[PDB]
Amino acid sequence: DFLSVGKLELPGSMIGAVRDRAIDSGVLAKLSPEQPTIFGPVKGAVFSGV
Amino acid sequence: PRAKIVGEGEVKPSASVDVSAFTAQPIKVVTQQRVSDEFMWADADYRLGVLQ
Repeated sequence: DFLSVGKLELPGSMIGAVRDRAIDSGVLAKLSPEQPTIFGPVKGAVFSGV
Repeated sequence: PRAKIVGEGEVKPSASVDVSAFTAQPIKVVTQQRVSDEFMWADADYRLGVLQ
C-alpha cells in the first residue's frame, strides 16, 4: 500500500560497552596493604604471645 | 717437471702438469640455551647479572 522501511534494509547501529561497571574483583586488597617486594621467597617475623 | 737429455736427432718429449683443487662448503652452527622467565626476573631484580 506504501513505501516502508523493510524494503530499505537498514544495517543498524552499535552501542558496545559501558565504561564503568561494578566488578567483584578482589576483597582482600581492601583489608590489608599490598607490601610489594622483590621476586623470591618472602620471610618475616611472627609475634604471638602476650 | 723433469727435463730430459736429448740428442741432436732424438725427440724432445713433454711432461704432465699436476693440479689439485680443494673445496669447502659453508656450514652454519647454532647454540641454544632454554632459560625460564622466573630466572629472568631473578637476574633482573636480585642483581646478579647472569646473562650478560
